Amino acid sequence: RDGRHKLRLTGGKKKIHKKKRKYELGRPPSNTKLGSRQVHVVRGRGRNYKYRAIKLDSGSFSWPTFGISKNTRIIDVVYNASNNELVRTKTLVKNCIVVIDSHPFTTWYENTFGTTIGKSKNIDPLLLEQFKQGRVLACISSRPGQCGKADGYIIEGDELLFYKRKMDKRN
Amino acid sequence: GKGIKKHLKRVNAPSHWMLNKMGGQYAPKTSSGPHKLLESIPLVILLRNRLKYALTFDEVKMILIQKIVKVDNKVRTDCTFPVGLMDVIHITKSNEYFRLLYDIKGRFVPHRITNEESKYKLCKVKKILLRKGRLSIAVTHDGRSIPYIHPDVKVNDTVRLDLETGKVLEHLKFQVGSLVMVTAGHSVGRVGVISSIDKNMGTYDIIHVKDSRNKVFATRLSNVFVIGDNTKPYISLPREKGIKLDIIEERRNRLKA
Amino acid sequence: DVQHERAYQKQEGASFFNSKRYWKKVGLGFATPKEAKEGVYVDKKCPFTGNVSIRGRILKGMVISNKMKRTIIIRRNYLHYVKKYNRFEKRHKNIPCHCSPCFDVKEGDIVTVGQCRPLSKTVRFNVLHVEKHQIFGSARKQFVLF
RNA sequence: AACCUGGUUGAUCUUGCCAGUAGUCAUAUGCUUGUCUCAAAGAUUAAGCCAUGCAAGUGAAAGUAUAUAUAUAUAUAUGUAGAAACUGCGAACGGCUCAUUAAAACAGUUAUAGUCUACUUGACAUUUAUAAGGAUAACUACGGAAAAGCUGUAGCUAAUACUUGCAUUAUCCUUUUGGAUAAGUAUUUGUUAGAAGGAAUUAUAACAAAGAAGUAACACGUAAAGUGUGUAUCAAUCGAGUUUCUGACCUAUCAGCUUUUGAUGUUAGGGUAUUGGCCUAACAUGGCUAUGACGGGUAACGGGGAAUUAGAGUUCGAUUCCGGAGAGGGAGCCUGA
RNA sequence: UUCAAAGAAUCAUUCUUUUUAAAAUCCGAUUUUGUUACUUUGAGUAAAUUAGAGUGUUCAAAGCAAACAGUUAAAGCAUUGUGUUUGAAUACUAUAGCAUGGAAUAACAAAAUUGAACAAGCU
RNA sequence: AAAAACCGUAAAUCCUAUCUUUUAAAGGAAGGAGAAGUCGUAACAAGGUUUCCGUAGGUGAACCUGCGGAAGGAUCAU
RNA sequence: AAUAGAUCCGUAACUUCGGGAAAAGGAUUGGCUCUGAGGACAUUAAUGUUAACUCAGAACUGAAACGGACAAGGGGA
Repeated sequence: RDGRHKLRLTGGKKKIHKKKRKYELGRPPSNTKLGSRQVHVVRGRGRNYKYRAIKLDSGSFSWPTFGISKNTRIIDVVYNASNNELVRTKTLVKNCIVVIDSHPFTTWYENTFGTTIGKSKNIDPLLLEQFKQGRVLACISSRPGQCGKADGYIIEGDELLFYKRKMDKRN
Repeated sequence: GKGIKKHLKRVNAPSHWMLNKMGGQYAPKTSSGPHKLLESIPLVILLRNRLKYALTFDEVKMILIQKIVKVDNKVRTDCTFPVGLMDVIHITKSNEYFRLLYDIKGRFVPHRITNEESKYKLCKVKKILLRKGRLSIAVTHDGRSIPYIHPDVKVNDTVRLDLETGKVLEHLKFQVGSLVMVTAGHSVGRVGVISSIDKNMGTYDIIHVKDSRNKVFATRLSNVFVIGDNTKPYISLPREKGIKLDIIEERRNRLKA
Repeated sequence: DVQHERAYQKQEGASFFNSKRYWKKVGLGFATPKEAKEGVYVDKKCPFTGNVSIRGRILKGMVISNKMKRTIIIRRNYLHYVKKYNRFEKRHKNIPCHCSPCFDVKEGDIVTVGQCRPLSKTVRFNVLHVEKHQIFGSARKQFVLF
């Protein structure tokens, strides 16, 4: 399924022998929707098991400015850099932008610092309203079709600013 | 299918195995173990074609069944077991000990070894790794892993590994005065003092070795083996003492008898 | 200014919060360009900035086309010995190479490239150093002993 | 052994070819053939079609035995064996052939800092217990079908088949010793520190989240305590997949090809064991070519090699070995390292 | 675009060694001075085949073996028994790739409607 | 467990188009070989109109003629 | 009687090189919910107000049907 059957560098076509070998493989994609957690197991080469996630609803998400990861439930996937039918059909891929329940992070901030390691950082203002609404923006960072879970990190700073402009001189 | 090949054609066998063309169509493929197939010899060949104790493979098996032949003081019963460059095989029935070596020509020869030397094997370190807990471990040419080496032991050094305890006793460096033995080169089996080394950025490193008779021969860094310091070898070399003689004087001193 | 794709270009490995721009020293005697040192671009395939590593062999060639984005075409000229006639014969082979935006590559300047992991269907080399070379005529036509 | 000779003419000297001459691990065929040694042999054409028989099985201490047989002191405790069957390993090696194949395969030369790797070898481990559970073969009896490596229902029982599940170690202080503190292997994500390589986003370490699989509910016995089987990770080894550079026959009465239908590249993702237009989406218009692209032909598997060789060369290589490919032609898939 | 000069050793010559501009290194002395082609040396060079060393398969094609004392024992070594000596070499393995000495021959680089170096002060 | 749907891998069949190789054919028009066939005499001698070239037209055929060339000419030359 | 609109693809002999040609011959077409592209206007490199229907793509949907009626070439030797 890989490496042949296509034009050369010059543009000529190559006569084919050596029919498809198993190690070329190429399994079908895992269009991971969000929903009740369900993951199948695929036996890759050498009996190495891979976890093909079909639906997830939660995952470990990190506060990178504070560098602390908390498990939380994802709400809705709102952007992905690739084809934008994936956001419409609500699939989870490696670096799509999703919405995350902010309550675990706010509660952790309260129990650690108080007031509504590398402490006393002064955070940023633009994330405060996003927290106060209750839902925050995050970027996936794992590969759900490979590791079987959808982990990610809260986006802030100019990256958040970039995605905010890209989502909503705007429509 | 296309799995691992499990046969060895007789003509495809390594040259130093030194088998005859007409003696059957196959050669004993060494079982995977502590040494490479090219850089070792199965003990079937070792005690059928070299020691001549057994004249058929079945007699090799009959010998091996009795736990009488020990490779590094532990009993081995695999027919196609790789014995490798230098190690002590002890036969208990005749109570004899052989340390395997090369010769100036470049074949594998057992060397008669006394008891005190038979517990004292040399291991050229190949890799220095560190695992969890900042514990360092050495991977040797013997396919052996030794944890808790001295920090001063370097990547290309050679340690004296005691056979019973499996512990290192002292290590030898690779300076420009260190006695070395060439293991796979055009000059395989030669012994010299390493005249110099030169480091090639991103390519093979070459070392030039000085012989006893001031004969300089170069080789790749990958196939040399420190066997002592400038003072003397830490093992007993075979009768040629690692001195490769030229094609002329070899004939000249073979003729006189 | 720098974000022109429909994705955030991050320069993975830069560190942004605690720390105490990311670059590496590529090795093999090549010097990391000051443009890569103090630049603002982000290139995942840059030898001095991205995730790629230079290993394999080093070649030199003449730039034939720089009209691909961050990728140039290098022509290597050489003489092939024809034994029967006991003389040589001109032959050439052009290889695609990835060119970091830290290099200002023009048409006809000799560049040296190092082999890397397959970056595309045909790219397996990345430029390491560029030396400007004035050209006359078509770079494809002209012949350099390199 | 670096060789020539007959033939155009009435005769001559040339060019020029025809013919002669010798070899062929080069085939066929004709005649003939007393010895011995050595030994190619359905490649050429039909990778055309096949009757029949065989070609991969395996238990000597070490998974499971009331099928059964036997032997020791007296119904007892030991054994010796053991059909069948379950389980384990192998059957992916080997053998055959050369149809496909023209920068493809192959060869030399690299890379894998882009990966997988059974057996074997060396290291070595973490969040009822005087020993846990059902369920099945063989077998028993009732059957079906002309036939097959077909199998239906009911009843039991094992296992190293399948499945649950039981301490401790390390660190800081007075300073041998007493107190105090902490506890997940790979793998994935986020934030940081950082013996070797040529260069690390390396080894490793710290913090925050997840987290597989395991660490023996198993069998035989060696010094006048061992082994077998099984198991996490790392390493070695037997290999493999990709990969760099360079190298191929005839043909231009094949000059422009490729690019909707991936062509060249970028970005993001998916997929893979891993890299990669390998695939998807968006974007750009690139990429190769008279140094022969793209086509066509090959009565073309490539090489190590063979014949002929003074030196150059010319021709051959299906065929002992290596690599590739295929099993009537295609495609698809399970088990499994 | 660096030519050259001077000294020891066979035969009558041939052959070997030293320095002679400039810039950085060492308190009169300590030491490197484009790229490539090309050429020289190496490393990796699977075997079979080839060349080729040894070896009376009765010769040879071969093969990779074998040879030696011994009507049954001297000798060697071990502090009484244990055969001994060996050989299976070497070369080739592209033209490409790795390293390497290089003076000749070839190219390319740098070289002025300018381009330097040094010294002093300034930032 | 059957069964179904959807992307995907995709055998196979059919239609159409193109290409390659082989092959039939009334008729037409060549070439080669054979035999003592018929008709003429084109060339080789100044071959009886010197020969030949390119081009064009004509004729039973060889060939003839025009224009411009060559000597490989029958002239190395008042 | 047979299609016949439009879009995308493909198009031979022959030729006066202009054509042949709508050659021949294929595919698609509804509805709905969306996605993308194509402009104009002012303030201190960045933020707001606003219009045209025209193309392209994707889901879903239905008795596989969609130029649904109307309209509208039969081709070839």
